[PDB]
Amino acid sequence: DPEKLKILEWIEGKERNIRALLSTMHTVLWAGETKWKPVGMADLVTPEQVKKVYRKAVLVVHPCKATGQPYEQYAKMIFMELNDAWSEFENQ
Amino acid sequence: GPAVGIDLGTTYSCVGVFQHGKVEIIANDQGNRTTPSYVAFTDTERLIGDAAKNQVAMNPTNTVFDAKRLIGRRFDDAVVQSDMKHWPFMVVNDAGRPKVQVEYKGETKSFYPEEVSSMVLTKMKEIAEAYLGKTVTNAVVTVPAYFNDSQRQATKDAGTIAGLNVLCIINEPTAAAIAYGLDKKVGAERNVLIFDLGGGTFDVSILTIEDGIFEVKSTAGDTHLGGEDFDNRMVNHFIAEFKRKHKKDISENKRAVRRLRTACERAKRTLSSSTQASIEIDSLYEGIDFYTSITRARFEELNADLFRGTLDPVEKALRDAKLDKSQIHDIVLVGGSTRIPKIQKLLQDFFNGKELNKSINPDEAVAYGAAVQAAILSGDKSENVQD
Ligand SMILES: Nc1ncnc2c1ncn2[C@@H]1O[C@H](COP(=O)(O)OP(=O)(O)O)[C@@H](O)[C@H]1O
Ligand SMILES: [Mg+2]
Ligand code: NA
Ligand code: NA
Repeated sequence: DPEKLKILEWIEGKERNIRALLSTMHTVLWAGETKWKPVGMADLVTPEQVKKVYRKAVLVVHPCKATGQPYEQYAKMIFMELNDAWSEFENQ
Repeated sequence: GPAVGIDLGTTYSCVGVFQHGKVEIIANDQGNRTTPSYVAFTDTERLIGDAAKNQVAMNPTNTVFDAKRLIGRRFDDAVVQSDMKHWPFMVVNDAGRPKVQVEYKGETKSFYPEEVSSMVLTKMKEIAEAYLGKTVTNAVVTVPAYFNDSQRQATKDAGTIAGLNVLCIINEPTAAAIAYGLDKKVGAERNVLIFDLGGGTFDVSILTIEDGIFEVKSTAGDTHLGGEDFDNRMVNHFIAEFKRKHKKDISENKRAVRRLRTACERAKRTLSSSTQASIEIDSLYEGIDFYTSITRARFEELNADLFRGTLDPVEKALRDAKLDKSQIHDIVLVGGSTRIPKIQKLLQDFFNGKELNKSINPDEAVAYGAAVQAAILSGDKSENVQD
């Protein structure tokens, strides 16, 4: 489906760069998502900034909240990529 | 440090952890992989789990169980008013909310249902911490599929009071499906039936799973049918036996009846793997030692109606889900009582010889799935997809 394809292409294109993912997550969220505000790279410079924004993001796409919602599959895909990107970021 | 999965059960609770690529169901310090959902208050201490259940006969009015029947309910609820008659402990009304009232350290004390359940969760937390050698904060906790928002929020609150961060409240039948990796399948949707016969309740749930997304299609069962009822059928049998042998009636001695029930539950468990079981009780009533035997055949007979009756909620669930029995892809056994061979035979015959999913200890399956889910939600189970 087009929403799934959109997320797959986002995931491939950003190369598990956590800042690239967070700075563009607004482009892959479902219609009806109203909590997330687009974050610019200026707010993603320091490790402290990245952690704060990552934590906000996982709350939006959390699978527990998403359970039973039309967008559930897509939240799960985004959540798992963010987690992988965060773990890679921590390894640096 | 890992997140844990906790099955907070009506009669027993169970904790697992996914670590090093495998789920461990964690044994308590008495060697038991499940722990009674019992809290006892005494002159000197608060006891939880095995130690609490073990002294019930000596301290019945200050030993609390069945908190899950009160959780998230109003005092004036029909369910609460009905259930209160069966309990030896006091339940009182506090501004519309039910509280258990007990004697503790020579003092009258009362606790909300979520406070009692927090004590059970605290014990399960400690069980996991002993095993892990580190503190446990994050958990997935399970509830019945039919629980409403009030009951779910009260269960979460129990977690918070136990010093846990509850990652998610998920459904018991869904947890069992997750344990078996049923949500990892792809392609056409699949219908799964969960047959869950526990210590106090019987739940039948039909789930449809497609691409790891669950839908609870129907639920059926009996909130007042479980292992305790099978114990009771044995108890009455042996009360008759004792009266005939000794010209004494133990029925009105509450301690003797409880001591006998404990012995019956143990024999029942033995009868799931052996065809006979022996009972030995020192000084059961007025100085008389009670020794006897019972066969698997006799146990099955004593419970014949209750066992075959489990098939009716199965039929009801199937029609509510609008499915034929030939349309069910997987059948999962959950709950300690599904270890009973006669139960397993009855269900398999119903499904015309189809194989049952029982490789995971049925009393551990819910905790097992919760543990998997807790790892996923913590970022500690990457790859494959999301189960
Ligand atoms: N091997 C066994 N054979 C028969 N009954 C058992 C066996 N093991 C446990 N049980 C029964 O299972 C019931 C507890 O079920 P369980 O699923 O562990 O808890 P809960 O119903 O609280 O979730 C008790 O009645 C117990 O006696
Ligand atoms: Mg159970
Ligand atoms: Na249980
Ligand atoms: Na049950």
